[PDB]
Amino acid sequence: LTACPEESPLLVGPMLIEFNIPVDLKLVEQQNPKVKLGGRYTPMDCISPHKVAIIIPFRNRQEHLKYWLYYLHPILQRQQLDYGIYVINQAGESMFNRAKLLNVGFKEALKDYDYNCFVFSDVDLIPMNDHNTYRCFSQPRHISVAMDKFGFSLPYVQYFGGVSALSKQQFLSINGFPNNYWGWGGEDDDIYNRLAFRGMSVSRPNAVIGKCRMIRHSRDKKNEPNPQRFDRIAHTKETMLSDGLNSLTYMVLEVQRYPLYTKITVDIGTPS
Amino acid sequence: TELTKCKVSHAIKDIDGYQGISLLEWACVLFHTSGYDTQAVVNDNGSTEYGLFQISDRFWCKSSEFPESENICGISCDKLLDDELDDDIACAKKILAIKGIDYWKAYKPMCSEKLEQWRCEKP
Ligand SMILES: CC(=O)N[C@@H]1[C@@H](O)[C@H](O)[C@@H](CO)O[C@H]1O
Ligand SMILES: [Ca+2]
Repeated sequence: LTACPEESPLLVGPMLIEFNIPVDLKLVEQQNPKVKLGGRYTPMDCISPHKVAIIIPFRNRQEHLKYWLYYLHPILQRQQLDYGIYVINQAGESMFNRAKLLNVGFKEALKDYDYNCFVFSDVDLIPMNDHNTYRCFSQPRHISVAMDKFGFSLPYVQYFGGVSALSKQQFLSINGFPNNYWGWGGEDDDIYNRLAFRGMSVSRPNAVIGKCRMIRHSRDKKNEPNPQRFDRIAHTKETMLSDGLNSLTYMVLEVQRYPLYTKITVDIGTPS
Repeated sequence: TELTKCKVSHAIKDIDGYQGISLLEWACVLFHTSGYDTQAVVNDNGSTEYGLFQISDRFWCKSSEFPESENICGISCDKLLDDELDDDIACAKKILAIKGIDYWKAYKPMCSEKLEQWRCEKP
């Protein structure tokens, strides 16, 4: 009935994150009885001003998804967020397009509820401290600041990949993310460039609070490094006007509401 | 092996200043070029780039797939996939002298500003 406190009293701080034991969603659902169809949750204890759509780009990584759900659902409930989990599944065989799938997630999530914050997260990143809140701030937020892959450090100050959070306004302000980055690399840098061109700065928790684990995996022959990525990021200032939310097109092939999440399989076309 | 910035910086000391490129600039280039992975392999446009420096077999090193490239560096491309950086560095110097820094496409867009973060204070 009343607003949730600024900081949740349920936080535990650091957590052990391991990808050795096998996960069972049925057990996951059992442990998280408060999560509703489609992976929706809303605090019944207080009112959260954080209406968060968590968007996960995805293709053929059901096992990573299992761990993601096993670790995040309890964390997100502790953080007292009014959230929804959206897996944006790329149908087909073209190179993976992370940013386009995040754009899709943004539009589809809005059909479900009036979310005011969007967390974009790779399916293989898990936060090691629940103090790293999965929500939005006065400035665009970069959440995966100290990934084990980078030695629990931020690899470069312009890094905005992994997990990030933008309020609806911040996202609308940069015309969303690019749709033309096919294959691996650079799209997160393009997004970084967009935020800077729109007068915004990147906010981040410190290196201790932002520790994260990445489930490593074998190279994806379907996500080869994008040869045009270096040329593309040098032109964001001009291309963010013509490539983004305003030019997004795709076809929804299926919407599945599972107990722990919503999965939208989409046909996003091919490299033009 | 995925080296750390400081490990790479220390390994490439003797390239510092060559053709005007600093170690700060190189640490930055190498991170965005290979992610400091001495075993990185990227194959595209009919050629394959190798190691930390992503040296191409199109002109610089000799590979099985393209056995008659100019092999300007006079080295088998597989010598660019280990943790002994001396020959990688020697080849990169040749590229710097012949083609110049723009062989590395990461340099201009990612390493034209905010260079101080790339320093390794570790002796
Ligand atoms: C232009 C480019 O390749 N940028 C990549 C970026 O996409 C990636 O998220 C980051 C961490 O792996 O490393 C950068 O070098
Ligand atoms: Ca070598």
